Amino acid sequence: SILDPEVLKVAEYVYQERLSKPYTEVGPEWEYNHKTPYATRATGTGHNLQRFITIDDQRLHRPIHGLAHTMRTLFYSQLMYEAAKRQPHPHRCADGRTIADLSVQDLKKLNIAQLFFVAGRESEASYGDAYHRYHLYGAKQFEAYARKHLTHLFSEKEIVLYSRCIEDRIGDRFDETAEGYLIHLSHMIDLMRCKSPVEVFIGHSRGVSGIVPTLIQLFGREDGLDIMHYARSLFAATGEAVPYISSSEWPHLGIESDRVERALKIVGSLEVEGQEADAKKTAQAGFSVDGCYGALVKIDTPDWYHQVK
Amino acid sequence: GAMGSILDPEVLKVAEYVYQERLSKPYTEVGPEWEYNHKTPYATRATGTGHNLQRFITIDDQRLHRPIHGLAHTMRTLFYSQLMYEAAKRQPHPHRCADGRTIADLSVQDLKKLNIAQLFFVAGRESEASYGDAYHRYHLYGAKQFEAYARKHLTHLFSEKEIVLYSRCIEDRIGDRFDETAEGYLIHLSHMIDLMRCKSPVEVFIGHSRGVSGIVPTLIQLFGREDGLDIMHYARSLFAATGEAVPYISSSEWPHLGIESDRVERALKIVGSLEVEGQEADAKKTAQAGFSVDGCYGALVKIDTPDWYHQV
Amino acid sequence: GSILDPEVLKVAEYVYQERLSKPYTEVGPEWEYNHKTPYATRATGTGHNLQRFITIDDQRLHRPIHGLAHTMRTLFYSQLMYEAAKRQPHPHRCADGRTIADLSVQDLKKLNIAQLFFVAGRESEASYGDAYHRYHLYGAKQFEAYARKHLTHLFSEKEIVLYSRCIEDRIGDRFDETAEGYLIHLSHMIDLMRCKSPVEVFIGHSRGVSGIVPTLIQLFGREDGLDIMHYARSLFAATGEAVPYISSSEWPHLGIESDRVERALKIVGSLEVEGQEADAKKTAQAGFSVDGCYGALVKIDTPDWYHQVKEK
Repeated sequence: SILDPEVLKVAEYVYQERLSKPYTEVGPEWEYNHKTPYATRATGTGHNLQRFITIDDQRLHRPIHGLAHTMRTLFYSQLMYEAAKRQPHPHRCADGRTIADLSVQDLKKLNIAQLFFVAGRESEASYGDAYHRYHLYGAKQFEAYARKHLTHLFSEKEIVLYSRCIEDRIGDRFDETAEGYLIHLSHMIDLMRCKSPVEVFIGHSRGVSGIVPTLIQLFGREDGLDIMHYARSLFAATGEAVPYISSSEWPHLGIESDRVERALKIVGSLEVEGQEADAKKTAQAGFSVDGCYGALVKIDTPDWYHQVK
Repeated sequence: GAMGSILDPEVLKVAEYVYQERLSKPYTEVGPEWEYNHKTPYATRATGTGHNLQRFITIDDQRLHRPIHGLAHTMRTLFYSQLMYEAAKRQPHPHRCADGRTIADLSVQDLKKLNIAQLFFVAGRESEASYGDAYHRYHLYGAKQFEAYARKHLTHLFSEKEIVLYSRCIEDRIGDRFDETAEGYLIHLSHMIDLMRCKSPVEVFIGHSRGVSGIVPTLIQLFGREDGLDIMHYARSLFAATGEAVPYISSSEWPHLGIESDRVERALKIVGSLEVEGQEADAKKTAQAGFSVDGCYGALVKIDTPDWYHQV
Repeated sequence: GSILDPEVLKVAEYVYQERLSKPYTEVGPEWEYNHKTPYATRATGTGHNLQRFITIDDQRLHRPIHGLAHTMRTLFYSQLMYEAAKRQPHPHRCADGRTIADLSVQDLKKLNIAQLFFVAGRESEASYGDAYHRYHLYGAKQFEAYARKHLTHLFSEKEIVLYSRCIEDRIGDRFDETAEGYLIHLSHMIDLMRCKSPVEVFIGHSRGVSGIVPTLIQLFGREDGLDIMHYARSLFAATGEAVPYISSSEWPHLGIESDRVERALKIVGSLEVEGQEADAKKTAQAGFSVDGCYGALVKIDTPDWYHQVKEK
C-alpha cells in the first residue's frame, strides 16, 4: 500500500528516460507479413499495435506498458509478499528459496528492479526474439542505473541477480529464483487487463493453469481471489477497462470440457461485472509518478494485509 | 507483518514424527492407580497430584489428548525462540551463560538444531503431573526420545557431541541451571513465555515470591520494556491463533491481590500500567491447531510479528 | 475388466511407500493388553499385536489385513457400486440429501483417492474405540496434508474437508451421513466378508442390524446384490486371500433364532458356494507393489451389466 520514497525517486527517473518515451521500432520498417517473413526488420507481428493513445490532446505513449502498468506490478509484489508468508508450504524455487525467504529490504530492491522490467521495450512486439531483446535492454538499463546510484543498497551480486531477473534469460525457469518468481508473478497478475478468459481462467494449453488458477494454487481461493479482485480494482483506479468475468461462458469458449471443469473446480463459480475505461484516470496514472502513486495508495488492500515497513 | 514459513522442511518432518509418535497419543500414567493424597502418600503409584488433570478435551466430537502439552503448545515455543533470537540482537550485553555465550552468539544452524530439540521438550510427558519426580522423569523421557530419533535420522546435522548437549537441555536435570548454555537458556525462555496461557497474574507480572522476577518482568529485564512487551503481546496473539483462552490484564487489580505493597509497586514500574481485554477460547481453532502439523503451522505463520522482527 | 485413473494409481503409489508398506508402530510389549491388569501398558484394549506381518518367501509383508491389497480392493468395489446405484429407481438417500448416483465420474476418482487413505493411518490392528478413532483421524489428516499440497488442482478446499471427514469416521456421524462417506463405508464393509463369520455376512449381530449382503440386497436388489458379492470373493482370490465357503443349509444350526435365519433365507435366498484357500505368492504380488496389485485386479471380469464410464 506504501512505497519507499527512494523507490519513487528511481520511478521518476525511469518514467522520464524510458516509460514516457515513444516506441521507436514502429512504422513501415517494422510491419510484418508472414509469407515474406524476412522482407522487413520485424520477424513477427505487433510492432505497430497501440503505440499511443491521445487523451485531451496529450499523447500518451506505450499505454499498455507505461507508468501505470509498471507501478501496479510493484503493488502486486508487496501484497504477494504477505500472501506467501501466510502459507504453510510456499512454493520453493530452483534456488532453494521461497518468497517467504525474502526480507523487507529484499522487497525494496525487488521493487526497484520491477521499474525496469519492461522499460527496455521499443514496441508492443510480442514474438520471442523481440521479447528477449527488449528485456536485455531493460536489464542493461537496470545494471547501469544501479551500479551508479544504488551501490549503497545493492551489492554487486544483487545487481547481477536482479539484472538476470529482468533479462528473463534463455533457459531460466519461471521460478529460477525467489526474486524472479515474485517478479514474473507480479507481471502475470497485470495480464488480466488484456488477456482472454481462456488465458485468465483456463490456461492457454492443457498443461498451463491460467493466471487466476495460479493465484489460487499458490495462496488458496480466499487469499488468491482477494488478490485478483485487488488487481482488478487497481485497473479501475488507473482508468483501465476492468473486464467482466462469467464462469458460465467458459464451457462455450472452444475448450475441451476436460480443462473447463478443472478450471471451474479450482476457481469456483465467478460472475462479476465489468467496468469501462476512464480517459481522465488513465491520463493521471500515465503522465506523472505523483499521479499514478496517489491513485494507487488510496485503494484499500485486503483485510489480512498488514504491510511491514 | 506475518512471520511466514520460518521452519525448513527438515524441522517440519521432525515435528510430524514427534506428533505421530508422542504428542498425539493418550497420556498413559492416568487411571485410579495415579490418584494421590498427601495424607496417604503411597496408596497408589503416584507421588504427587496432577496425573488426571486435563487428560484430553472433546471438541466437536473429536478427542484432543493432552491439550495443555500438545502440538500447539510445542509449535508456539518454536516461534517464540525465533522472535527472541532477533530480540537478543537488538541488545547491548545480552545474558552470558555458563558456556560463555549469549543468545546473540547463536548461528542460524544453532537455532535450527535448538528448534528441533524444542519439539521434544515436553514430548516425554505421560500426564499433566508436574511435581518434582514426575517432572524430571518426563523430561528425561523426552531427552531419550530425542536421542533415539537424532541418532537414527539426524546424524548429518547433529554431531554426536551435539546430540548429548541438546539431550541435556531437554532433560533439565536437577542441579542444571536455567543458563548453562545459550541454546538451553533460549529453550527455557520460550517455555516460560507459554506459561502466560495458564498462570495467575501474580506469576505473570509480580513474581511467585520475593526472589523470582515473574514472567513478563523477566522478559522486560532481558529485552527492555518495549521489546519485552512486544514479545508478550505476540505470545498472547499466538494463543488466540491456536484457539486458546487469552486472559485479560488489569494492572489496576494488582494491589487487590493480597500481596504486599512492597512487591506490587515494583512490578508496576518495571511493567508499567497495563489494561488488555481477554478473549474466550475457540474450539475450531483449537482443534485445527491440535490434530496436524500443517493445521498448527499454517495457523501460526499468518500472525503478525512486531516490525522489528523483520528489520535486521 | 475395471480400470483406475492413472492419477489415482499415482497417489496409490505414494500411499504404499509412505504408509501402507510401513510396519505398525503401536506394537510389542508396551501395547500388549491383559484384561485382568487394565492399567499395565499403553494399550487400553486388545489387538495391538495381532497380525503385525506375515512372511512370504522370507519377505516380511507388514499389515497384511489392512495393506495395499485390502485398500485397492475397496476402490474396485466403489467403482462397481457406482454403476449399480445408477441402475436403481430410488437409490438410498443419505443425510446430505444425495444418493450414490448423484456423484459424477470425476467425484468417483476423488473418492477413490480418499479410499486409499481410509485405513492408512492404522498404527496396529487394534479396533477398540479409542484406537479406531485415533487411526482414522491419522489417516484423515494424512489425506488432508497430501491433498492440500499436491492435489489443490483436483480437489477443492471444501472437497478436501469433506473427504477428510469421511476418512475420519467421527463419533456421531452415521454410516450414511454423506453420499461420499456412504460409498466409502460400503466398500470397506464388502471386504469384511474375507474374514468374518456367516452371521455378520448373512444375518447380522442384533435384532436391528442387517447382514453385509442383506444390506447389498436391500440397496441393489437380489441379482445386482449377489453379483457384487461374487465379484468381491473373486477379488479376494486374485489377491491370494482365503475365500470362505458359503452354506445356507447350516444357517439354522447357528444358535440364532429361527426369526433371523428366516429373514436371511427370504432376503438372500438359498445360496451355497464352496470355498477356496489362500495363495502365498498371489498374496505377495498383490501385497508388495501397486503394479503387481493393480495388474492382478484389472484381469478379473466384471458382471455383465457393469459398463464403466471412464475415458478421461
